[PDB]
Amino acid sequence: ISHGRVFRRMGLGPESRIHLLRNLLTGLVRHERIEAPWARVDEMRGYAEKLIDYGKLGDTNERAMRMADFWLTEKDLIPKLFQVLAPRYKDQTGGYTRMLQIPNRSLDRAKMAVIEYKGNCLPPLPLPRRDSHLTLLNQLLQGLRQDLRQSQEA
Amino acid sequence: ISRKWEKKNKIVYPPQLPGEPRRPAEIYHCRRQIKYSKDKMWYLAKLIRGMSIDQALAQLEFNDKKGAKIIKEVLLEAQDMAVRDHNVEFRSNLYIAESTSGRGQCLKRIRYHGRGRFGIMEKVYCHYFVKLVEGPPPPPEPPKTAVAHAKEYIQQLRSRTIVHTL
Amino acid sequence: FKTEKEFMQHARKAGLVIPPEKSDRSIHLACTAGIFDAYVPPEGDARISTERMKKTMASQVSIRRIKDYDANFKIKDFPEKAKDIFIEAHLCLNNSDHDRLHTLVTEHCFPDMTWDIKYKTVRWSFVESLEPSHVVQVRCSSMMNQGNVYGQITVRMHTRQTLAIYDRFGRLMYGQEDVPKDVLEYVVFEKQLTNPYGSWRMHTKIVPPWAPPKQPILKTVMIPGPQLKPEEEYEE
Amino acid sequence: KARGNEYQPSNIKRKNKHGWVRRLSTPAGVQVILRRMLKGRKSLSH
Amino acid sequence: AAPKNRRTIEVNRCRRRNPQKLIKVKNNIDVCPECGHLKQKHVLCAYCYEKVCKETAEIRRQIGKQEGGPFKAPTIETVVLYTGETPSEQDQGKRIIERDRKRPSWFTQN
RNA sequence: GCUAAACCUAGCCCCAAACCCACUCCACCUUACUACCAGACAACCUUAGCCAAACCAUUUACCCAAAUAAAGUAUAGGCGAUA
RNA sequence: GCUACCUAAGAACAGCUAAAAGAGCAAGAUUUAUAGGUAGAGGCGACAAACCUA
RNA sequence: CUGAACUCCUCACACCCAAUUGGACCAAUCUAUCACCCUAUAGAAGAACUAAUGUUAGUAUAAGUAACAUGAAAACAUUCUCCUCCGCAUAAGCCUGCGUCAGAUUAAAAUGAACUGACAAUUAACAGCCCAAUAUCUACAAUCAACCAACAAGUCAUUAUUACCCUCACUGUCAACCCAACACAGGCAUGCUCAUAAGGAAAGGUUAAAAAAAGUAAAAGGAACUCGGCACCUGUUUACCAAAAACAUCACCUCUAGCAUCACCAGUAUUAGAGGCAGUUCAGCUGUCUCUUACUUUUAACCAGUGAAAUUGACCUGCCCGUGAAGAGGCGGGCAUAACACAGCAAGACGAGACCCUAUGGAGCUUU
Ligand SMILES: [K+]
Ligand SMILES: [K+]
Ligand SMILES: [K+]
Ligand SMILES: [K+]
Ligand SMILES: [Mg+2]
Ligand SMILES: [Mg+2]
Ligand SMILES: [Mg+2]
Ligand SMILES: [Mg+2]
Ligand SMILES: [Mg+2]
Ligand SMILES: [Mg+2]
Ligand SMILES: [Mg+2]
Ligand SMILES: [Mg+2]
Ligand SMILES: [Mg+2]
Ligand SMILES: [Mg+2]
Ligand SMILES: [Mg+2]
Ligand SMILES: [Mg+2]
Ligand SMILES: [Mg+2]
Ligand SMILES: [Mg+2]
Ligand SMILES: [Mg+2]
Ligand SMILES: [Mg+2]
Ligand SMILES: [Zn+2]
Repeated sequence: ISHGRVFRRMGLGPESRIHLLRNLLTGLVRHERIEAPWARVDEMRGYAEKLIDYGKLGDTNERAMRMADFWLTEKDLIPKLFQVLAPRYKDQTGGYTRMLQIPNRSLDRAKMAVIEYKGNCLPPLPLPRRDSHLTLLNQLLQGLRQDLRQSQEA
Repeated sequence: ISRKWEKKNKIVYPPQLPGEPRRPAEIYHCRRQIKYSKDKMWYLAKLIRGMSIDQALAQLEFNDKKGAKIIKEVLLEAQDMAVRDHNVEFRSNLYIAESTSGRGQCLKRIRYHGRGRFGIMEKVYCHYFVKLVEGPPPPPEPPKTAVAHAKEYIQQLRSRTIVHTL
Repeated sequence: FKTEKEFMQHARKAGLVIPPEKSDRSIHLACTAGIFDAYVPPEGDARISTERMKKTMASQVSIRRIKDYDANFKIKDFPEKAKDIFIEAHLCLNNSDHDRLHTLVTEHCFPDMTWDIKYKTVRWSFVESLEPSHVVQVRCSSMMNQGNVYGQITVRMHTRQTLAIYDRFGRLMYGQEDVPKDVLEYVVFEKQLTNPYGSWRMHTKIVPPWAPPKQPILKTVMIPGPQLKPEEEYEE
Repeated sequence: KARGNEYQPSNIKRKNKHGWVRRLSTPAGVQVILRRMLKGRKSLSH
Repeated sequence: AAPKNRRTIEVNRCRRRNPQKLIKVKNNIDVCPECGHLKQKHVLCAYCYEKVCKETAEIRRQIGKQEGGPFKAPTIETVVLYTGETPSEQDQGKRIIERDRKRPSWFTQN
């Protein structure tokens, strides 16, 4: 029974799980786009979002610096977090990362995901795009919406 | 060993008379000594039976099994061969007439057991056979209807004879 | 790798030192690779139906060499002889009479004639000869290895032929079974003058650029565009 | 606790115990060589 | 427990060929609009993704040369500039990565 | 349709007839196949048990110069087996 | 070349009470490398009738 | 009236008893002579296989099951996380066994490669490999060797005369390595490092069922309920907290022996050898238990790769009662019943799994 068990069991145990996520998070901050097994990227995505929130507290904040020190193994990333990533998202209240499933990797056919920090310099990922408004179904719904405006106005 | 499948493409038919309906082209292709078990390969060969060449390629492309890539290459080779050497017009106008796996020539290796017993492990190989036929996929036979069932049952009653008498 | 250089480059990269072989025996060739002096068919020849003297003189020099090996040779008889060889060779295609075909055509011609039709059915017939065939050119090679001297005679043939090629399944893929069509062909004939058993055999055909495009094929064809890797971008 | 490791290789022991000179040292050992010669053994002794 | 009897081929076919054992046909396959290759509806196109990764790898190799060592992550934003392009006013005061290539059509300067 | 199947030689057996073998160079009884130092060690001596006696306790066989016959006879033997 | 015993010539052993040196906790009737010896009617055995390359 | 292989009827008629015997026939093979799309008459013989706890080969079943494997990201440069149980060297063993190039071969892995082909390599100072004769010499341990001590009494040495003028050969030198076991199960001498400057990776991916293994935490109680919790000297042995017994052995006792050039012993009755030697309770703590619960890891299940074995007469493999039946999936009566995966379970089938007497057989050992 695993009712309400939010966290996955990974690696060699609890401590190993955090270190596995920390290594993935450290790679994401440096590269801004990494690809790994889907479950691990999904497990790490929450920490990636929360790390940006600590970066918004500022480097002067002692608790935030302690968080960045632990979660960022490579210390040169800590300045990047507070001075690059955090200011980038100053306006946004969330949704810092986007996660997309990519084809299963050849060796073990593991389900794979790509996760990136929105706004990176890297070439854009081929995001899924909703159908054009000009399509037949959308045009029929656009006409319906316009009529409901006239009826509402009356 | 036997290699009859390769020779089937060498059959030459007499020129058809104008009245005769155009005979659909048939392409036979296979890959020998694949490093895979025929048992595992059978499911992949079964899956694409009766599919169009494009539908079979699509299903195999997103199949995780190792055999799927091998069969997909054989299918692409057969499709290219059909148009180039067998005078098939449209490459898409092909369907999987026959798709089967066959036991290859296997290698026996000395293996070991946890208590020191001596064992023979076989390194399994298999063959994949495909036959492509020109034209659209034959429609799947529909389900037997209630009307068909009733007709069959009444036919059985009508075929009854007085048994063991003059 | 198919090329020999790549094979020997792979062999030196594999340490497979292949020593060469010297023997008294060598491959015995009954024909040559190509035409000794290509005969450019004058443009407009089909339309009709000092340089000429110089070219004719070369044929007169060559015809003497042919007479030396075989004295009882008449260039006047060859057009009729060549016509018969041409018709017999093509008739062998109808019934895949390869052993007979080998006597009528050289080892250079044989692959071209029969390779493509290995699994096809060919129906060919010589309906008529529109104008008499005449020997346009006569050439003769210089002394080659093994003392082999070859003589090549080019004959211009304007004839009416019928060709229908069926595929491996009996379905018509080219031509019409009975409709006669007009064909102008320049056919080079070769003979090993040194060989005591050499005979005049069809060697090759000459295709001038002005030649009209051949009959269109029945089926449609798709010429695929560049198959590009993900990084490579298509460029018009 | 170890099993099947009776062999503790020693070249000095192997030559002294089963060597050519040892076999010739006694008449029984010489007959050992003679039997192997008769059988056509590739190795008459260590 | 050892098997009591050999299982017949008849029985084994029923087990091995049961629908539960057969590969299911996939209905979520589609054609990618950009490249025309096949993809699943919920998965990124393999052909298009590899194209992005190839260019991303070249850019990362260029970033490595500029950094010229480990633990040298910059404290400013990065901008990629292709041949024939000049730094924008917005893209000023940022690390500039120069690619000896024309900007890909899919990669749009912002 | 696969896996496979199929094959005719390599040689071998039993006789006959004839009495066989073996030092290119170099190395080889020491830890053999190891160029080159006072040796000393020297071989010879009933085959046994046992096939069987339904056990076993004396007891039976494996060679000595011509096929055949004398003859399974004379003879030996818990006078039994058997020889 | 296992093992038992033996021969030759070797080797190893922290701290702690520490008089006494002792399987005290953790220097001995200890452990251990090398070569050699004892052979089945036998050998060897702080003797289990054990072991002597199953 | 029904109801046999009895009897009749039409036809046929030598055609249902083990061993055994008698008389015919006969597959294939070889030989003589025929024959000549596969035969005949004879002669001969390695002459016929559903009955094997038989041999060899092929392929099944179990089973695509059990089981096996690669720390993370990335620019593949590098960095990060964790482990260290080691590591380096010598000896011994081993003998080219992850160097280059190539490969169609190989590991889960179509870079790697320890497999294949070719090419290359370990260089002596270290180490091994030693020495003229004849006589003669060699009482005093080691232990920081000094002081104080001992007992089991000890690895360390010459001279005389004669002889001798010559020189640096030969061999070992590589490796991810040996003996094993086939989940390191394990074994392995010495020096140095004493926690590493050297050497390494527990997780193929996922899910987070049971059962199982290990670990951690646990209300109240604190061994309750359970075969049994936890806290005449010396030496080996099975067992281990151990107890016990056995053997050994100091001491003790009797027994035999008056002597030397292979043991006893280079000893001599104060010697030598052979024998015998007759702690509970209590208090305290604990998932042992009342009475189990939670979590982590492994296993597990699913995906992908690779891929065993025991077993198997055949199988279209139900329940109840009856039948010797508590000997029935298969027989009698009755009942039940469309087909077919996967995960569990362990009632049955089915399997993994001492004692008896008998045979005109042995072997130790004990003697009446
Ligand atoms: K080795
Ligand atoms: K709990
Ligand atoms: K019953
Ligand atoms: K059971
Ligand atoms: Mg009767
Ligand atoms: Mg027989
Ligand atoms: Mg099973
Ligand atoms: Mg498993
Ligand atoms: Mg593991
Ligand atoms: Mg030296
Ligand atoms: Mg070395
Ligand atoms: Mg290290
Ligand atoms: Mg691992
Ligand atoms: Mg896991
Ligand atoms: Mg796993
Ligand atoms: Mg408690
Ligand atoms: Mg009690
Ligand atoms: Mg108590
Ligand atoms: Mg319990
Ligand atoms: Mg699997
Ligand atoms: Zn695409």
